[PDB]
Amino acid sequence: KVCYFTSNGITHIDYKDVELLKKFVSERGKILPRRVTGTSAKYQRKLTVAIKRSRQMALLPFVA
Amino acid sequence: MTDPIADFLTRIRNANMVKHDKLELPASKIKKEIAEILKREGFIRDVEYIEDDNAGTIRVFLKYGATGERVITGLKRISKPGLRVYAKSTEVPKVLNGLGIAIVSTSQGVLTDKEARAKQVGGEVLAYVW
Amino acid sequence: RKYEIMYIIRPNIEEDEKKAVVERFDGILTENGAEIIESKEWGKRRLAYEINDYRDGFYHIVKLNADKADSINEFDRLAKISDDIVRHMVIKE
Amino acid sequence: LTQERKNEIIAEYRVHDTDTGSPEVQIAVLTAEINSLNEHVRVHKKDHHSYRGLMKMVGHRRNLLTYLRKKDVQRYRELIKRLGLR
Amino acid sequence: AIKKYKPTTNGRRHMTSSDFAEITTSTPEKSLLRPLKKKAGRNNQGKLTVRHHGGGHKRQYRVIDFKRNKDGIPGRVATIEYDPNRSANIALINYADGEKRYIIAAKGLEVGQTIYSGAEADIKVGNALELKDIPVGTVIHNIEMKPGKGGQLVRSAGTSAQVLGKEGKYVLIRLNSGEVRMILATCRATIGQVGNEQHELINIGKAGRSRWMGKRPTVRGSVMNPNDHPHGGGEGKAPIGRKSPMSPWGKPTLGYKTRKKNNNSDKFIVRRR
RNA sequence: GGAGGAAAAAUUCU
RNA sequence: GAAGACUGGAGUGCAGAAGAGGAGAGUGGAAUUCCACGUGUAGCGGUGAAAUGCGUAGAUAUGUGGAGGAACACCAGUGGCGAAGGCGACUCUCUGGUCUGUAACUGACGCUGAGGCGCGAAAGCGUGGGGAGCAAACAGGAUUAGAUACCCUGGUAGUCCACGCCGUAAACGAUGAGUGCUAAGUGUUAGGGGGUUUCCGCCCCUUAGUGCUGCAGCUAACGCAUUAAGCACUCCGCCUGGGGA
Ligand SMILES: [Mg+2]
Ligand SMILES: [Mg+2]
Ligand SMILES: [Mg+2]
Ligand SMILES: [Mg+2]
Ligand SMILES: [Mg+2]
Ligand SMILES: [Mg+2]
Ligand SMILES: [Mg+2]
Ligand SMILES: [Mg+2]
Ligand SMILES: [Mg+2]
Ligand SMILES: [Mg+2]
Ligand SMILES: [Mg+2]
Ligand SMILES: [Mg+2]
Ligand SMILES: [Mg+2]
Ligand SMILES: [Mg+2]
Ligand SMILES: [Mg+2]
Ligand SMILES: [Mg+2]
Ligand SMILES: [Mg+2]
Ligand SMILES: [Mg+2]
Ligand SMILES: [Mg+2]
Ligand SMILES: [Mg+2]
Ligand SMILES: [Mg+2]
Repeated sequence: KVCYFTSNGITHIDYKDVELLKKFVSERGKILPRRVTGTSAKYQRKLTVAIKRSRQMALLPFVA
Repeated sequence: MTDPIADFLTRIRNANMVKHDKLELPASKIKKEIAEILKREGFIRDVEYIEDDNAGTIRVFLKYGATGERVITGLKRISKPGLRVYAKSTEVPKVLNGLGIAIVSTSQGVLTDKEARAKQVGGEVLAYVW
Repeated sequence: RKYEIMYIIRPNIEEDEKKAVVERFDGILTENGAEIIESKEWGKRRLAYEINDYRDGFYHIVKLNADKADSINEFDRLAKISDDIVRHMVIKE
Repeated sequence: LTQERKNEIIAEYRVHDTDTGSPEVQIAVLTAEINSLNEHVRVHKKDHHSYRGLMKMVGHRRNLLTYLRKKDVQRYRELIKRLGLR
Repeated sequence: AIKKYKPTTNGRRHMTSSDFAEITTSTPEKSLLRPLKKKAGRNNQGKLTVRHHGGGHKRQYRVIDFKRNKDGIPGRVATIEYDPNRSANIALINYADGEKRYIIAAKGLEVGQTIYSGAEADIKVGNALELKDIPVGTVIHNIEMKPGKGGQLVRSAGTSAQVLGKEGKYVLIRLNSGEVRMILATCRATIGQVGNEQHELINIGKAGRSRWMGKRPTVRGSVMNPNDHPHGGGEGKAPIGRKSPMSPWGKPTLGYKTRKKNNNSDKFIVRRR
């Protein structure tokens, strides 16, 4: 039920922080849904933008 | 917007249907005249003029009879911006066969049907109320 | 406007050619109008998925403060011609 | 249109030391913006939403000019001669 | 663009032509002109060997630089002008030495630019480099086949090729016809597409406008005599009363492949058109 | 109860 | 009607916010098809059952490499933006609109709008490219009494790109635009203020959107009900028994 980003107060989700993004991606490199993690919608879409930019530059796995 | 007197009548009509006791709206000269007339014929109970530094407001208390009977049973607008209505001294109508009243603005100010027919003057009819 | 350009150099490039490419690009990025404020170097990292024939790469980061939007353009095309750079990205911070 | 550029437009056609709502400054800013969008539309032919924005501001400026004319004539003549309209 | 004519006359009804809005000057460089005389398809022996040629406007030849050997010297585009001997336009270049040379005008070339050639040249439209150092995927033109000979393969108006890969001593190229071919890596090429790409849309409109270009009428073989053409003869109109349509010299003309079957250059062609 | 997504089966006639 | 005066309407200023709003250029991965090469042998594909079809000239399958085109899995949500049609990969450049906060500024500068101008899914037309999948027309194999169909195997225009036409739809919320008044309960999107609280969090108040249940009221009924189909005013468009049409 708790978000994560709002609770800790962090506002900007950089696309270089791999460890933060690794928590919100599944075993086979899939973005987890919002109903499972509990992230707020605004930070959810910001996190997806960051994840896609990180993944596009050979830094997160597209598959597996 | 377009017609403030129609808004006045609609406000009283809605508050009367809801059985509201108090009503407030922005004030003007003609609004105060209509409220004073309605108070004279006893349709409403009391009216106050509250001073605010935009235009001023008027607050009317709706009056209900014993056992929750509505004193005011209807308001209709006659003169409209799209169609003005003017009545002569011998053409002024009797509202509800004398049971109700009409408001007419003649050269001597705003009056009711009885006053207009007593002085044999005519003007424009604003509304019927009964 | 503030930018941030982070790119990848091939893993087999020796130190001399790597640094030569580094100053070459840092020069061709500032000759068209730019005030470079930081050029760090992440270094050797693995790749989540492979590229043309490589599994590792040297990640390099540079931060810009140009207000003309043309220098970056030049970098783009040069980055698309040089075979030492395998991938690049420009992000407007 | 960057904010500072609009600031010089405001400062040039201001009526008194702190005037921002007079029709003069509004018409001047609108003229600058519509010139910029005319350039952009001349560049991009098939950007229709920006063209709707152009038409909206042109209509707004026309109503503003009509109001200024019906309020005062000398000020209207001065504006049309200074900014080169019609 | 393409100019269009009003139907003032029956011969002007369907004509279209260019507007020459890209042509800067109308006088050629006097020191690079040579005379041309019409051959009218006539042989070494005065015989007519190629039909439907002869009798147009007279022209003069422009010496055009196809080799592009002048390395390291910058050259400015001075003019873009008309050449009657080819479909594309040409450009006059003033090199820093003070000497002038003609090149084919590529698409996106305008007056005032600077054009280089050699190993140190950048990959810009108008420059010339060897194929060994041109990045894969670029669009090129004026490809040459033998090193030092001069540009020969892509030269018409609006045409362009593309680099597909490298095979060590050779480089793969996809020519304008869709044929993948191996070219020696030491040969040269010029970056960009040739620039008169509207040339395809011209409508001649008149019988006599073809004659200004040197094109005499062509007669169908079905309206000849049996001793003139295999299609000749017959009472009234006649169909092609043969197994296949045939050229005026025999040798079937529809679908018959005429490339030599034991040609040496067949090993350098990766896939046919 | 209402909204969204979504599988597997399938002969003809009266 | 004229001359003055004032901010509630309207607009600008100052500070923040969100978004698949639009145009241009470049790039990315998964998958399908085709081509070349290793391993390997008799079937593969398909249906309610079959057959046409591909395959010993060696398939289907599996591994490696190359070519090209179209669409963007997870995020994804009666979520968001736009006047409508509509808009889902990533980066940059050029641009339109909206919301909240303040009360600095002008002072009715507003609403609607016949005729005009412009935008407008898909299908279709003209010129030039591109063509991997799908697929009108078409052919074959089946079903059937017949099968100009549904089902199977292939397949051209078209679907894609640029410029120019066309101007239609169940173009629908089957509900024209503007303004104000009229019980509540409960989700969600973008903001603002206060109280609890070291923060987090929880609670209350308010603006603008988007869902559901429901009072008065309205309706022939179904039902609508602060996002009215309730109560009122301004302006436009349209209707007058079915077919012919
Ligand atoms: Mg001929
Ligand atoms: Mg002929
Ligand atoms: Mg004959
Ligand atoms: Mg013969
Ligand atoms: Mg014959
Ligand atoms: Mg005959
Ligand atoms: Mg022959
Ligand atoms: Mg359902
Ligand atoms: Mg306001
Ligand atoms: Mg295989
Ligand atoms: Mg004042
Ligand atoms: Mg109309
Ligand atoms: Mg279409
Ligand atoms: Mg077409
Ligand atoms: Mg089919
Ligand atoms: Mg219609
Ligand atoms: Mg309709
Ligand atoms: Mg309405
Ligand atoms: Mg709401
Ligand atoms: Mg309901
Ligand atoms: Mg109804």
